[PDB]
Amino acid sequence: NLELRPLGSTGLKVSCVGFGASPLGRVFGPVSEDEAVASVREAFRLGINFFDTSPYYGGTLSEKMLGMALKASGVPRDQYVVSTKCGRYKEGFDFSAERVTRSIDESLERLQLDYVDILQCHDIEFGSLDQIVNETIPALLKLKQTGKIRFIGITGLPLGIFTYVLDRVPPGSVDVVLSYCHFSINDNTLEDLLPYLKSKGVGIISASPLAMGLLTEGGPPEWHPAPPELKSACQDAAAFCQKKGKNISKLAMQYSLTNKDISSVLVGMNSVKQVGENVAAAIELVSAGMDQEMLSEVEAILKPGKNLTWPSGIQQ
Ligand SMILES: NC(=O)c1ccc[n+]([C@@H]2O[C@H](COP(=O)([O-])OP(=O)(O)OC[C@H]3O[C@@H](n4cnc5c(N)ncnc54)[C@H](O)[C@@H]3O)[C@@H](O)[C@H]2O)c1
Repeated sequence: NLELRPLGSTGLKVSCVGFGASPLGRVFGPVSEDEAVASVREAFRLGINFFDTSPYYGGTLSEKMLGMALKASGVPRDQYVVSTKCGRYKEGFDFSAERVTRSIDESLERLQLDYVDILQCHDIEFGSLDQIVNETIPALLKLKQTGKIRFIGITGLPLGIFTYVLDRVPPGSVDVVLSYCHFSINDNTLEDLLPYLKSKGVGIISASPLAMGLLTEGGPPEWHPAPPELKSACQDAAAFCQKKGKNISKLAMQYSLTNKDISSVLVGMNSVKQVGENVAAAIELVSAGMDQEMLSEVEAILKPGKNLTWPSGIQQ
């Protein structure tokens, strides 16, 4: 019953909830292996057909667990969409043509796949954007000829990296854009970029619907780089939801799915419960709507931290 959305000009249809395999790359051994197979089986059972990973996640382990889980699924390969990344690894950054040419082979080995649907540059704000335009993207175009990848993407936090690159590449070079932390209750600045991206036929994928933990009752992690004004606004709104006996994670996830110009919202999932929670929240949004009274009250509490971002990347 999960809704599928068109992905730009790719001709692909992805589920509005995407499976982010970032948390699959933890620990090691039978435990995390049977949890990876279990969650992906649940994802397929509930209608999820979009899986995103990166060799950075788990130090290439998340790619391994995802590939084993997708292999154990028994689902035809052309009936789900796989996305992996390149350029960012546990040893650092390398967006060179040589690195990204070797990476797709290393990733496909770990994923046990013959191809990935999308290969995306991972956090280009840590590299020279001119290298991305003139070297990395022309390299991935050649990989697209080999059939090992079918669509090209770029990812990162600051929205400006999308306009900079897409202004300077030949039309059609980039097929997909992956942004994060910019379409949630506290930050919806990705809306400004949608008309720009649709004008070029680029698919739009959002991520971090909970602002990487800011919109959870447990709270943000200790390493979270949000300004203290945003973290205070988010924790007060989570307590407000807690006092009223509701879950701010559900409201934040439902909000991120209200704009169908975003083809899919990737959310990290490592448990069957997490998959069913987000899929049911998406289904509940379509069948029962959204709690407008709760959203209006949470949005007012988050006004002090509205659209507040943080520094990301290097300097150019
Ligand atoms: N964060 C980055 O640096 C980055 C950059 C580029 C791409 N991405 C892609 O985007 C995907 C999503 O990123 P995120 O995981 O950081 O999003 P997020 O932090 O907003 O929320 C998801 C996280 O909270 C927990 N959670 C999941 N479902 C929940 C529920 N129903 N109730 C309560 N808690 C729940 C999980 O630990 C998960 O990691 C990643 O998996 C990755 O594939 C991430």
